[PDB]
Amino acid sequence: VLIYSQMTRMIDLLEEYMVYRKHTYMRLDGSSKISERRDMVADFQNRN
DNA sequence: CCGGTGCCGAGGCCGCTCAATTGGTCGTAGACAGCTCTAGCACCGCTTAAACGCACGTACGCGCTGTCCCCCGCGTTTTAACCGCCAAGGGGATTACTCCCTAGTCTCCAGGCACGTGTCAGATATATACATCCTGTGCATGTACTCGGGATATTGAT
Repeated sequence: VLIYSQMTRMIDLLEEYMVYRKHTYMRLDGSSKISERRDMVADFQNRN
């Protein structure tokens, strides 16, 4: 599943919840650097 | 004719999205702690010898203390050149970029002068007798301050 949101505040609350429950949490927002983006995007193919 | 109302244009709100800043971690290497004599050496203990520092009177001037008179300060007035503010033209110091080059590193080399010791001798402290140059005192007089009156500037207003 790919969850899409808009508000960073919302995203943060969602993060808090995804840390409360253990479903893993991988994000790539606009505040993330381009290198971190590229990294996560390489991971999300060829990683499960 | 004027007025309601749609259409368009602008102002206001909110929010990311992205690019620039600054404290935290890794890491390695030359330099602050710290014996180790040593080493000879200043510092301390232990003596006296001489003189300067200190205190007591005591003589003797140089600071505080009281009285008249004008000269400088206080206080007012008007007015004017200057201070302070504002505004516009333009030059030049600023900022950023590429290119050149000599500072910086370190390496190697080596001969000149800092630096210490050893030797010895003459320049300098020191004591005493000699004596004369400088210093306090006293006193004549003249260069210079002061007052008064006539030159030559030296500013301001027509």
